[PDB]
Amino acid sequence: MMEQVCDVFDIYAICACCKVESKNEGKKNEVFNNYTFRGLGNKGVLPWKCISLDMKYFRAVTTYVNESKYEKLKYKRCKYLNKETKKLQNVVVMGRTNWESIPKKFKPLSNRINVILSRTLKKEDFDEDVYIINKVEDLIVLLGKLNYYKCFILGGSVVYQEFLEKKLIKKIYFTRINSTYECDVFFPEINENEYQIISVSDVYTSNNTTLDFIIYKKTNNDDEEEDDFVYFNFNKEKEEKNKNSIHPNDFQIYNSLKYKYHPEYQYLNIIYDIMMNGNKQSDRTGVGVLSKFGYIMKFDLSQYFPLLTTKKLFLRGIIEELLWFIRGETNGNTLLNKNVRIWEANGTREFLDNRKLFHREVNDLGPIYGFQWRHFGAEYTNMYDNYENKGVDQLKNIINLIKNDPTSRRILLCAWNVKDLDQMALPPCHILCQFYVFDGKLSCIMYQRSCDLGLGVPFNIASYSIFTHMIAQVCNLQPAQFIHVLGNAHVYNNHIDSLKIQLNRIPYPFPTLKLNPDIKNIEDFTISDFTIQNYVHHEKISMDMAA
Amino acid sequence: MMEQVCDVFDIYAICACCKVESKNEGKKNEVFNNYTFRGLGNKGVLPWKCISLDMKYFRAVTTYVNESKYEKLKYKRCKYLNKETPNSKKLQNVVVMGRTNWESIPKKFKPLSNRINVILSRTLKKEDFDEDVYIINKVEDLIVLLGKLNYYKCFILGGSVVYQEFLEKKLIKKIYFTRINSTYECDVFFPEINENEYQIISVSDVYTSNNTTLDFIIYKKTNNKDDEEEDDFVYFNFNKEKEEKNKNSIHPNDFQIYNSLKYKYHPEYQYLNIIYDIMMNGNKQSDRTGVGVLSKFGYIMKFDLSQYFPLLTTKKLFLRGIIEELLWFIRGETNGNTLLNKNVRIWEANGTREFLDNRKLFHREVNDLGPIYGFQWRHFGAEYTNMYDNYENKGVDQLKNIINLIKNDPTSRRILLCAWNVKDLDQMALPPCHILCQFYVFDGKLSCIMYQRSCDLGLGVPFNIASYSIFTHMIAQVCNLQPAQFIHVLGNAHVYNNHIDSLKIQLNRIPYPFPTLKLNPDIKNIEDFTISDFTIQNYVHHEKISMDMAA
Ligand SMILES: NC(=O)c1ccc[n+]([C@@H]2O[C@H](COP(=O)([O-])OP(=O)(O)OC[C@H]3O[C@@H](n4cnc5c(N)ncnc54)[C@H](OP(=O)(O)O)[C@@H]3O)[C@@H](O)[C@H]2O)c1
Ligand SMILES: CCc1nc(N)nc(N)c1-c1ccc(OCCCOc2ccc(-c3c(N)nc(N)nc3CC)cc2)cc1
Ligand SMILES: CCc1nc(N)nc(N)c1-c1ccc(OCCCOc2ccc(-c3c(N)nc(N)nc3CC)cc2)cc1
Ligand SMILES: O=c1ccn([C@H]2C[C@H](O)[C@@H](COP(=O)(O)O)O2)c(=O)[nH]1
Ligand SMILES: O=c1ccn([C@H]2C[C@H](O)[C@@H](COP(=O)(O)O)O2)c(=O)[nH]1
Repeated sequence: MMEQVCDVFDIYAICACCKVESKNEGKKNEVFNNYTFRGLGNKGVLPWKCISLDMKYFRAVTTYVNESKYEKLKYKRCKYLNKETKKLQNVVVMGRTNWESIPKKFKPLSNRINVILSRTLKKEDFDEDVYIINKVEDLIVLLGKLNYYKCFILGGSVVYQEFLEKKLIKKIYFTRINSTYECDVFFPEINENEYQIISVSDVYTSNNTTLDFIIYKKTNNDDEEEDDFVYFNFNKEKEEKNKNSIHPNDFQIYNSLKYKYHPEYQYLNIIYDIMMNGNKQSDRTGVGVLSKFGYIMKFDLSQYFPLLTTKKLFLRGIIEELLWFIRGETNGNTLLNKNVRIWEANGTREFLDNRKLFHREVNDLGPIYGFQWRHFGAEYTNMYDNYENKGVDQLKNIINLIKNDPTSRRILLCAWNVKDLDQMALPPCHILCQFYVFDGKLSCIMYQRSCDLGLGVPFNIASYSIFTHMIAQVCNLQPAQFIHVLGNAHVYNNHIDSLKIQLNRIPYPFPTLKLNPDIKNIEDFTISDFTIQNYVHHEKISMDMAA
Repeated sequence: MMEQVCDVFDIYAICACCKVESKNEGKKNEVFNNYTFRGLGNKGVLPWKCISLDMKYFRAVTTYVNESKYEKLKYKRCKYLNKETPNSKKLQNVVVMGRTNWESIPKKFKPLSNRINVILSRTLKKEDFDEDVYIINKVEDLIVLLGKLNYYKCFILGGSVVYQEFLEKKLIKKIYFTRINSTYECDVFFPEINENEYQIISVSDVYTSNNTTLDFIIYKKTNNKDDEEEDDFVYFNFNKEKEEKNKNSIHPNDFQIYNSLKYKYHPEYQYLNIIYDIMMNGNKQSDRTGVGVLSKFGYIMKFDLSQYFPLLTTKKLFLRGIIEELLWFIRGETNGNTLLNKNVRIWEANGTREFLDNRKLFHREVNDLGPIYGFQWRHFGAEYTNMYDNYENKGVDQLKNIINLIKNDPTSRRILLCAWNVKDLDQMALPPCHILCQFYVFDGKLSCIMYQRSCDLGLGVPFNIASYSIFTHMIAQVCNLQPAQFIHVLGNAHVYNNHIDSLKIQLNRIPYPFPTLKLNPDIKNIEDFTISDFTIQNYVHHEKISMDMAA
């Protein structure tokens, strides 16, 4: 309860950490944690040539002040010391090595009170307007004397260490750089009982890496139109709905976070919203769900590939599926021969016979995505027929309107062929997608009529994200937004335990997708023209706990 | 005058006002304004038996206190008067109501629980009463009782007269004004509010209570004469544009009444804010028609049909054409003349020789619109020939199928009605904008999503909202369910360059509470509806706007 230094004098640490080159630590079964991000420097410079968005973030935090909050901080600080009574600046503190690695033309740091820690070096040795100190104790005395907003520790491996050892840091402002480099200095392992994440930013691309910004907080061990809001909330109900079956104690960490801006939260929050406010319902499968109806998610494919990080996911299978679609295939055996089993259960003798498809060969799935994308309208015979120049080739159509009529509002691909639903092994979930083109950029809306949140939505996001990059590249456009519209959104009763676990995981920065740039026609991609870079993830989860 | 009277003592009016029956006019050609809502009382009661949500609200606005904001208010109060006024353990609000008003309440609920009650009169005095209650005699005598009392905020309940005067004399800071959207006979009316003194700053959601709609609004007195994580917020915003892009074509000063309002909770703002987003941040693009648009991609609107019918009130819309279009669609029709011989011109331009010829449909008769929505709803996949052919029992009767699925398998996720038939697209006059709707059922209630590939926000979307909101009602009734939500998903969402000026006007108007839709309850099959089975009640609206202001 009694006041600790770091509160009084508002001491904070700010770092940028990349991932560190290790050989023989097989990228095949790499385990990932908070400590994955820990690279501060190499040979006395930064690990990376120039990540300009961290530079800009860094200057923004370390130079920002609120004059109208200064009086409060002064009272709070004078009242601590049994005392009383140009522009306000922040103080910044750094070690000697750090300072010696910054070029003359940038020191002393503009618009900030610079302070060096150093046993050896001394003040007669500096031309510059800078404070020298030789014990952390001396910084306290100094902050006592100066007029300043906030104090920031800009590091040094060693400086971070001891300010963290002595609990002097009230918050860490940590940039996770999602890229690997050669490093010789490292950020201390953070004690998860002393510091815990309270905030996560949006994910960005700068200079060919993704990255985000998190905040650790130290763990405890007119003002009038505010009544007008209360008045409007007068119809604030009894309590919640699933406050009986689902406990908000089950999401301790999910809820501990103040700012949850990482876009993986457009998925996670929908999950939480169905758990807390789902409608309880039977379904075709019998298993049962909580459902709601009608959501939209948006992913900026210019900044990142939205491969969920709160559990593991592999893409081989869904790319093959995507290429099978494009090829116009309806033969289930093609996929089983590549050890992809996404459609295995929909093409068994027993399954087909439940659909009343008695005269259908095993693994002949009928007029499904592939067939509708390349031959909408044609009469389906069997999966081995030659269907060339039969039906409407929707796919070639929309590649031509994107290239030649980009302002068209009719660039749609539709799998929901009312006349063939009954002949499909089963009716398509991804009803359709619509394209939009502006300024050499392609965005894509995909409407999903039925959305298994636990297990299928994650893959589906990835699936139509990749498909958007493919279309954009064969049309000489850049991808912009994949937009995911969800109709019947539901969580299956057997996913609830895995999903309670998943929503208490904190996201990592997303990876990026690279396609072989040489592929100029939608029909010419192969599995090897696709690479996933910098996929950092939590543990695989078994969405169902029986198997 | 160094701090204002009403400011210091926190004087607030709270009222509820219904509409009033004029005698012999014509109600589908009447003008509306803020004044449309005046009716206070009749024969010394409420004009309405009981409106329960306005009671809940009225008590919570008068009973609600915040102990911890009091210091700042006590401080600035005693400071004004030049004095220093421990008491009733819980702090309480003053309520200030004239005799007529006091005398027309029942004494079972008197005085008003958890409120310092006051009264005005010259017929009564302290002695023939409780010590609890107070009474004054003039206006200026009130200010006096307040400063010599512990109270949070003071609320004029008044009466015609009490409101009438307090408001002459500039002693009201804010009016909490429930607009009750029905009509009743009234003797006693709330006064015309001067606009140069008071302006609306906040408008609530729209609700249904005891078979009427209503919203709560707030007028404000116009000027005449852990902050830990507030920074954390500022640091998360480090990468923002210092500029709106279409601020060179479309200026925020062109939106002064839209941006004035603090809380804009009325459901119509879901449409108006989309328009705003487009005008400020949209993308300059050309299109097929050659007018050019500002466009964006992907939005959701949601409308609670259980609480209101969402017919836009910031401009005038009519519904006969779009209902006859709905009925034409349900019947399977593709003949354009059926609508022209009822003077519905919705599909006229698309059935011209000229237009059909431009679609390369040279062997199609005028007004044969091809295999459009109707045909696909009732005969999806059949061979189209001409608008007079007989299609009984050909194609898939999607409309029939979804009705059976809602009734007999309501938890299906395959209840969809699709009009985008890839095989027939080029045979259609034009391809459908309303790609599909999907249906969802829970606890005896039906909701509908509709996906729209192309959305003309200025002219089309308003009719589209209403059109599928009716349809959702129609399907719900013939499957013995209650409408819940209509959800409208927009794809290519565009504002036509010629509509910019008109929308600027429109976005600067303040919604009225929404009307309601009534269907004849005998109708139990989707084929049996006729025009006469649909009644719009209590449509209050601004004046018509020609969106094209060329003619
Ligand atoms: N990416 C990032 O956010 C980030 C942040 C910081 C640093 N870095 C990198 O890491 C490198 C330096 O790492 P480092 O930890 O070896 O250098 P450092 O911690 O910046 O500075 C070490 C020096 O500061 C002094 N010092 C530390 N604690 C002290 C105390 N209690 N009293 C007096 N003096 C004290 C000592 O000065 P004497 O030598 O004079 O005793 C010591 O040599 C840099 O060149 C840079 O590339 C990166
Ligand atoms: C921007 C790097 C960074 N990001 C974050 N988030 N936290 C930090 N503590 C740091 C950090 C700050 C200083 C530091 O000193 C080691 C020296 C190598 O780092 C440099 C050197 C020069 C510059 C530089 C530059 N390249 N260009 C300009 N204009 N100004 C500056 C100085 C602010 C930036 C960092 C190391 C890390
Ligand atoms: C609650 C109605 C209302 N709403 C709003 N928004 N503003 C107002 N000024 C008023 C209001 C207007 C005039 C008025 O004057 C007397 C005529 C009202 O007659 C009443 C009022 C309340 C009740 C009543 C009731 N029926 N039930 C309870 N529990 N408590 C009460 C006392 C408020 C019965 C009759 C009282 C309140
Ligand atoms: O890519 C897919 C494919 C299938 N499903 C799910 C949704 C439903 O749980 C089930 C299909 O159920 P029906 O909607 O066909 O009833 O499969 C997905 O979520 N994503
Ligand atoms: O019910 C309708 C019908 C049409 N449109 C508009 C959208 C476009 O402005 C135009 C159709 O143009 P294309 O998108 O087909 O080019 O009509 C609507 O908004 N609602």
